[PDB]
Amino acid sequence: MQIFVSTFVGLTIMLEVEPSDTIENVKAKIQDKEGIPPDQQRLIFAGKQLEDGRTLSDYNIQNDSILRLVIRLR
Amino acid sequence: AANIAVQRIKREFKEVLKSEETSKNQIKVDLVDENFTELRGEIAGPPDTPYEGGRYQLEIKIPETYPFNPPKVRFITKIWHPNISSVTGAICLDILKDQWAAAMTLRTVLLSLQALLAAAEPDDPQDAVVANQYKQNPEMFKQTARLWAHVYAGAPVSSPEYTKKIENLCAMGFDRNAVIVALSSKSWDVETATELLLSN
Repeated sequence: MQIFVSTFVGLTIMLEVEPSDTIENVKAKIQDKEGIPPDQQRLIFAGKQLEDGRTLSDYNIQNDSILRLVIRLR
Repeated sequence: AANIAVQRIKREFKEVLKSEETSKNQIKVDLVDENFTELRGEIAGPPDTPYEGGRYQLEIKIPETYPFNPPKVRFITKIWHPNISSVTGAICLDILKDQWAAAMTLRTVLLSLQALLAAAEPDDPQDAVVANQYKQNPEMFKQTARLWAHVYAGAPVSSPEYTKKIENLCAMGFDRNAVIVALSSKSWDVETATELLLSN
């Protein structure tokens, strides 16, 4: 299972994940691929911000789902 | 949307991400929001061309009838090239009008657009003004394109003559990009470029 993460303004990556992976697992993967620290990272799925504790299934994040990444200015 | 269209765009989007050409920072694709109907593309200028060192953003719209009609593609980044409009970014390339084939891909379009930069076809022109300068005074086209590559696409510094005349006229109150356009399209004739600029 794969998901898409994007700022929509110049960053777009694809990650390999499982439904049991946590929002923290994802931000770690984002940091590994792009070097953005997870404290810098905001992830949003269908308007609702994502909290690091829940899993992808908690938010019903499926295969090929698109996640918006916001990089907070620091 | 037709499942054939969205499945194919998703697969071709992934393919470009994982491509070797992306790994070598030659092409890339981005989402602009949570759909696959509009994409943003990016191509690196081919080496040994005025576009070298520059990067060119591409607006990419995927029609409802994909894959049986080509994507609609336009340069967002301004560029001086005979087969691309210096004003709108419109593209004249056969695979985007009458020579599209269903087996072509996002990847394939992007590398064809890169090849177009290295191999202009001036008797299938998009920009008559650019294409005539291409044919009549090749070295000026090359230096103008390198200049556009530098100011618009992040390429390294271009000919300093052109930078001079752009300075002289920018001092007279004209907008800097209007001067670039004016000077480029009037073949760096400072007179006729100034006469055109006054009608603004």
